Amino acid sequence: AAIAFIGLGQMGSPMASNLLQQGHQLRVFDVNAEAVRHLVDKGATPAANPAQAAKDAEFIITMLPNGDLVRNVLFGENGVCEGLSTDALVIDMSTIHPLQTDKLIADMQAKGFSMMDVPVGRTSANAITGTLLLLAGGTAEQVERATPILMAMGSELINAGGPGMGIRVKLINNYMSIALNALSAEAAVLCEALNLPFDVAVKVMSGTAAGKGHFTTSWPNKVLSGDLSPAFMIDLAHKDLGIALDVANQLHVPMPLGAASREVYSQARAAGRGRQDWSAILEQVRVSAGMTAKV
Amino acid sequence: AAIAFIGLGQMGSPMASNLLQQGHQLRVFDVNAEAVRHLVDKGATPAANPAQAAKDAEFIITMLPNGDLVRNVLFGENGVCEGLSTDALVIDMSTIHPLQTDKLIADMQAKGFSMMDVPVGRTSANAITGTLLLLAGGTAEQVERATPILMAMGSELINAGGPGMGIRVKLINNYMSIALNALSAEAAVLCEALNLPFDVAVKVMSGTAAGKGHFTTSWPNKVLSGDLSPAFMIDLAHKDLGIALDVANQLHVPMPLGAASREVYSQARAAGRGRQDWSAILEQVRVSAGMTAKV
Amino acid sequence: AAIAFIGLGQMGSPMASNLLQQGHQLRVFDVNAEAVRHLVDKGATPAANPAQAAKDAEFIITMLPNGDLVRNVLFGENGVCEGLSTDALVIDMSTIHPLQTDKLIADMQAKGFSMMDVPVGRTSANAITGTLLLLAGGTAEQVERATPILMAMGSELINAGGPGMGIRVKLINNYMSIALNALSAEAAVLCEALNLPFDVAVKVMSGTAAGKGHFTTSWPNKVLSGDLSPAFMIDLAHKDLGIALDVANQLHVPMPLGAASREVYSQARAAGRGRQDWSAILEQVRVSAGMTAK
Amino acid sequence: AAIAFIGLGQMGSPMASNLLQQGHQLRVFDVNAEAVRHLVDKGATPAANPAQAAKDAEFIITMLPNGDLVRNVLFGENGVCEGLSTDALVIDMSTIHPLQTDKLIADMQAKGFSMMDVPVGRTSANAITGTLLLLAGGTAEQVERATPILMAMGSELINAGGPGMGIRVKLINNYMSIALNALSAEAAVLCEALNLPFDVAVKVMSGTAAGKGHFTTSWPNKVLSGDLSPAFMIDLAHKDLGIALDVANQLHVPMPLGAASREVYSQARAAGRGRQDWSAILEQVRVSAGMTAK
Ligand SMILES: NC(=O)c1ccc[n+]([C@@H]2O[C@H](COP(=O)([O-])OP(=O)(O)OC[C@H]3O[C@@H](n4cnc5c(N)ncnc54)[C@H](O)[C@@H]3O)[C@@H](O)[C@H]2O)c1
Ligand SMILES: NC(=O)c1ccc[n+]([C@@H]2O[C@H](COP(=O)([O-])OP(=O)(O)OC[C@H]3O[C@@H](n4cnc5c(N)ncnc54)[C@H](O)[C@@H]3O)[C@@H](O)[C@H]2O)c1
Ligand SMILES: NC(=O)c1ccc[n+]([C@@H]2O[C@H](COP(=O)([O-])OP(=O)(O)OC[C@H]3O[C@@H](n4cnc5c(N)ncnc54)[C@H](O)[C@@H]3O)[C@@H](O)[C@H]2O)c1
Ligand SMILES: NC(=O)c1ccc[n+]([C@@H]2O[C@H](COP(=O)([O-])OP(=O)(O)OC[C@H]3O[C@@H](n4cnc5c(N)ncnc54)[C@H](O)[C@@H]3O)[C@@H](O)[C@H]2O)c1
Repeated sequence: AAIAFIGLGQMGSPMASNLLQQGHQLRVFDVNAEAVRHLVDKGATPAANPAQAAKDAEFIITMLPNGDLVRNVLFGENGVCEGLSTDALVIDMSTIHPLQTDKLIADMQAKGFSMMDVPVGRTSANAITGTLLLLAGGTAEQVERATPILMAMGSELINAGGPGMGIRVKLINNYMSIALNALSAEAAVLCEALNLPFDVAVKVMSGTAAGKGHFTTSWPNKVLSGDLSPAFMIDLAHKDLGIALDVANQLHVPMPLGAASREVYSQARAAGRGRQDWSAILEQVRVSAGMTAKV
Repeated sequence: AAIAFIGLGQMGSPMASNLLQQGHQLRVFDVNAEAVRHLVDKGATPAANPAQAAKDAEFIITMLPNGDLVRNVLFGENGVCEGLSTDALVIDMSTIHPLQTDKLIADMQAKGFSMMDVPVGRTSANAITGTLLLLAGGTAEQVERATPILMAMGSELINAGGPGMGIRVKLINNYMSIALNALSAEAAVLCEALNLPFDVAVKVMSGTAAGKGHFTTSWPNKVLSGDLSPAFMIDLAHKDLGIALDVANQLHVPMPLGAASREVYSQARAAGRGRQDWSAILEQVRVSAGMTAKV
Repeated sequence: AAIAFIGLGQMGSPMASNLLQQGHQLRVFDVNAEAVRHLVDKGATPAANPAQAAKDAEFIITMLPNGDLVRNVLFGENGVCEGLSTDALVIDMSTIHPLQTDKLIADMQAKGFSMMDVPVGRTSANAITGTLLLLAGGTAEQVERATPILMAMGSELINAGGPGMGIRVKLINNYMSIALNALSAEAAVLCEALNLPFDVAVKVMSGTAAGKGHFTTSWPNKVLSGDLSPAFMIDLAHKDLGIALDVANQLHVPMPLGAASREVYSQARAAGRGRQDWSAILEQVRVSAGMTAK
Repeated sequence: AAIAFIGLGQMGSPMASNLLQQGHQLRVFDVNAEAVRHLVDKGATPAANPAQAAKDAEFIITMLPNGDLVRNVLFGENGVCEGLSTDALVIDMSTIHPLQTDKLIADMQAKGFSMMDVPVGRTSANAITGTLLLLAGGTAEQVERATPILMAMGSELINAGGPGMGIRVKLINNYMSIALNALSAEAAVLCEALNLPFDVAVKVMSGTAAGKGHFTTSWPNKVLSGDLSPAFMIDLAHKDLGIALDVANQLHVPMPLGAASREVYSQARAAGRGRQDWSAILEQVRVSAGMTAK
C-alpha cells in the first residue's frame, strides 16, 4: 500500500522500517532531516512537509510526542489535510490525551476525513522487532481496513471497540500498571523490613487477589453480580490494613498508597458498608465519582 | 489427638467442628457460652476458662480477634499457661500484629512452652468445608508435628519457613490484596467515566503487569536481577500517570492512590532515577525506608 | 499541698521542680532512679513505687509516655489506687488516647476516686520556666480545685469544658499542627524550586488564610453560618491546586498532602459542590464521615 | 491612560469598571458580547477582537481563565501582538501556570514587547470595591510604570521582586490556603466526632502553630536558623499523629491529608531524623525534592 509516515523517532523510525520490509511504499516526513535520510536509505521517499507526504497516500500514520504536535501536523501550515484524499485513512499511533484524540477525530470528520486511534504498548525494542501491542480504536470498518498495515508493526491487535477507545484502554491499562508498581514496592519493602524472604510472599500472593488481581477473582461473583453479601467484610479488611500500617510505621517503611487506601476503607465504613464484601469498594468509588449506585 | 480450641467465632467454630469430624477430642472455650454449647452438641467437652481447656491437651489452638486477646488467653487470669504441659504445642491461627506474635512465642519459650503461628487465608465458607489456606509459621519440627491436625481445617499448607513467618506472609498478602482493591476500583471507575466497557480493559490488563502484577513480570529480569536499564522509563511512567490524573480530575473520578503514586514517581525523578526502568521504584521505596541500595 | 508525682522525664522533672519551688511537699516515683535522685536533691521525698508515693497525698500527678503506663501506674502492682484517699484528686498530664482517658476516669470513679485530664502544650523549655499551656479537662469543681497547683507548672489555663475534653483538645491541636508542618514544607519547597524568596511568600501569606488559617477567616461567615454561597468557588480552588501540582511535578517537588487534597476537592465536585464556597469542604468531610449534612 | 482590557468576567468586569471610574479610556473585548455591552454602557469603547483592543493602548490587561487562553489572546488569530506598540506594557492579571507566564514574557520580549505578571488576591466582592491584593511581578521599572493603573483596581500592592515572581507568589499562597482548607476540615470533623465543641479547639489552636502556622512560629529559630536540636522531636510528632489516625479510623473520620503526613514523618525517621526538631521536616522535603541539604 501507499503510506505516509510522519514522526520518525525512537518508535516511529522502526515502525516505518517494518512497513518498508513488508513491501509498502512510504513517503516520510520528520522535522529532523537526519531521521528522514535514515528512512530514505531503507527505501522511503522523502517529503518536505506533511501535505506532500499525504498526497496519494492510502494510509497516513502519525507517531508524535503529544496531541498539540498531532494537531499541527494534521491542521497546521502544509498539514496532512492539504494533501489528504476523502478515501484515505489517518492512523494516529501517538499516546495523547483521550479528549484531544476525540476532538482531532471530530475535527477531521467535519472536513470529510477519516481518522482512527491506534496507540501501542511495549517498548522501542518491540517496535524494532514488530512485536508491539496494537490497541486499535476506530470503527469496525477502519480496524478491518487497517489490520494488514498494523500487523507489520505489532504481533497482537486488540479491538478496543470504537473511535477513541484505543487511547482510552491504553490509558486505563497504563494507569493501573504504573500505580500498581508503587503499591507492589510498598508490600515488597514491608516484606524485607519483616525479614520474610520475598519468594515466600510471591508464592502465597500468586494464589490470591494480591498476585492475581481482583478484576477476575474477588469481583465477578460479588460486586459485578450485584451481590455485596460478605466473603471478606470491609470491617476486617480495614482492621488488617491498620495492622500493616502500624507495622510499617514502627519499622519506618513509608507506605503512602497503603495509608491512602485505609482512608478509602474508612469512607466506606462511614457510608455504612462495614459488613459488606470488600468488592463493595468498587461501588464506594463509583458513588464518590458522582455515579448512580448499582447495588 | 487431644486438642484445646479457644475462640469459637465465624472461623473458630467451623475449624473446631472439622477437628471433631476427623475424630479428635476437643475441649473448647469461648466467652460466648452459646458458641461452647454448639460445639458440645457436636461432641466437644466444655471448659470454663483457657487453663481448663489446655489441661491434658497436646495441641492448643487460638482463633481470636487481636493480639491483646491472644495474650490475655495465654498469660491472663486462668490463662492457657496455668494448664499447659511442656510437651504440648500452642498454635495461634489468629491474624495479629507480627511483632506481638514474636513476643508471645518468646514469652512462651521463656516459660518452657512451644508456640507457632499458623494464620489462614480464604473465608468462613472455606472454614466450614475445611478448605482454608494454612500459612504455617514455626520451626520445621513444629510444622511437621502440627501438619496432621492442620489438614483437618485446611486443604493447602504453605511452609512459611520459620517462627513468625506465617503471620508475616499473611500480613504481606492481606496488605497487598486489601490496598490493591482500592487501586483496582479507581482504574475501573475511570474506565466507566471514559465510556470504555470494563471487559475490554480487563482483556488488555490480563496480558500486562496491570492484570498479572509486577512481581513475576516487570521485576524479575530488571530490578530483581540488578538491571535498571529502561524497558519503560520512570520519566515516561510519571508523564502517563499525570495524564491519567488530569483526565480523572476533569471527570471528577477521585483517585487518591493514583495521586499518591505520582508523588512517589516524582520523588524517584528527584533522586535521579528518571531514565531508569520503572522497576527501580522498588529501589526508591527501599532507600526511602532507610535500607541500603542494592543497584 | 501534699503531692505525689509519677513520671520524672523531660517534662515531669521540671514540672515537679516548679511545684517544689512554690512550697508543695512532693513524694516522687520514676522507674529511673537517677530522675528520683535529682528531685530528692531539690527537696522531694523519694517513694519506692506509685502506692507509696500516693499515701496521704492530696493531688496525684502522672506524666508518662502512654495510656498503658498510666493504667499500670494507677491500677497495677503497687499502683496509686493502693495508697489513694477518696478525698484526693488524680491529674493525668500525659498525652494519651482520649478513649483510654475516658475509661481511666470511669474506672477510677467506679472505685470512688476522682481523676481529671490536664495535658499540656509547649515544650520542655516551657516546663522548666513554668510557662506550659494547661489544657484542663475535668468537671468545673475539679478545675477550680486543681488550678492553684496547675498554675505552678503553666502560665495559661484553658478550661476545655469537661471530663476528657482536655485530652480531646490536645489531640485536635497536635493533629492539626503536626500535619500542618508537612503541608507547610511542601509550600516552602515549591517556593524554593520556583526561585521565589521565602520572605516574599510569608509576607503575602501573613495577610490571607494561607498564613492566618481558615478557622477564623474563610469559615465563620460561610460554612459555620450555614451559608455556602461562594466567595471562592470549589471549582476555582480545584483548578489552582491542579496548576500547583503540575508545577510541582515538572520541578520534582513531591507534594503528597497537596495531591491528596486535590482528590478531596474532586470528591466535592463529584458531589455537586463545584459552585459552592471553598468552606463547603468542611461539609464534604462531615458527610464523608457519615455525619448529617448541615 | 489608554487601556485595553481583555476578559470581562466575574473579576475582569469590575476591574475594568474601576479603571473607567478613575478616568481612564478603555477599549474592551470579551467573546461574550453581553459582558462588552455592560462596560460600553459605563463608557468603554468596544473592540471586535484583541488586536483592535490593543491598537493605541498604552496598557493591555488580560484577565482570563487559563494560560492557553492568554497565549491565544496575545499570539493567536487577531491577537494583541497584531495591534501592540513596542512602547506599550502588557499586564496579565490571570492566575496561570508560572512557567507559561515566563514563556509568554520571553516570547513577547523576542518580538520587542514588554509584559509583566500582576495576578490578584481576594475575591469578586473586592474586585467590585477596588480592594484587590495586587501581587506585582515585573522589573522595578515595569512595577513603577504600572502602579498608578493598578491602584484603581486594588488597595494593596506587593512588589514580588521580578518578572514571573507575582504569579509565583500567587501560586504559593493559593496552594497553601487551598490545601490547608482540606486539612482544617479533617481536624474540625475529628473534633466533632470526639464531641469537643469547635470553639474550644479554635481558642487553643489560635495560640499555637495549629492556628498561627509554622512559618513564623516553629521554623524561624530552628530549621530556618540551621538549628535542628529538638523542641518537639519528630519521633513524638510521629507518635501523636499515629494516635490521631487511630482515633479517626475508630470513629470513621476519613483523614487522607493526615494519613499522607504520617508517611512523610515516617520517611524522616527512616532518613535518621527521629531525634531532630519537627521543623526538620522542611529539610526532609527539600532533600526529597533533590535539593542540596542545608
Ligand atoms: N518510547 C516508549 O517506550 C513508548 C512505548 C509505547 C508508546 N510510546 C508512545 O510513543 C510516543 C513516543 O514517540 P517516540 O518515542 O518516537 O518519540 P521521539 O521523541 O523519539 O520521536 C518524536 C519524533 O517526532 C518528530 N517531530 C516532532 N514534531 C514534529 C512535527 N511537527 N512534524 C514532524 N515530526 C515531528 C521529532 O523530530 C522526532 O523524530 C508517545 O506518544 C509515547 O507514549 C512510547
Ligand atoms: N472472618 C474472616 O473472613 C477471616 C479470614 C481469615 C482469618 N480471619 C481471622 O480470624 C480471627 C477472628 O476470627 P473470627 O472471624 O472467627 O472472629 P469472630 O469475632 O467471629 O469470633 C471471635 C471469637 O472469639 C471469642 N472471644 C473473644 N475474646 C475471647 C476471650 N478472651 N476468650 C475466649 N474467646 C474469646 C468471641 O466471643 C468470638 O466467638 C481474626 O484473627 C481474623 O483476622 C478471619
Ligand atoms: N516532650 C514533649 O515535648 C512533650 C510536650 C507536651 C506533652 N508531652 C507528653 O508528656 C508525656 C510524658 O512526656 P515526657 O517528655 O516527660 O517523656 P519522657 O519519656 O522523657 O519521660 C517519661 C518518664 O516516665 C518514666 N516511667 C516510665 N514508665 C514508668 C512507670 N511505670 N512508673 C514510673 N515512671 C515511669 C520514665 O523513666 C521517664 O522518666 C507524654 O504523654 C508526652 O506526649 C511531651
Ligand atoms: N473569581 C475569583 O474568585 C478569582 C480570584 C482571584 C483571581 N481570579 C483569576 O481571575 C481570572 C479570570 O477569572 P474570572 O473569575 O473573571 O473568570 P470568568 O470565567 O468569570 O471570566 C473569564 C472571561 O474571559 C472571557 N474569555 C474567554 N476566552 C476569551 C478570549 N479568547 N478572548 C476574550 N475573552 C475571553 C470569558 O467570556 C469571560 O467573560 C482567572 O485566572 C482566575 O484564576 C479569580
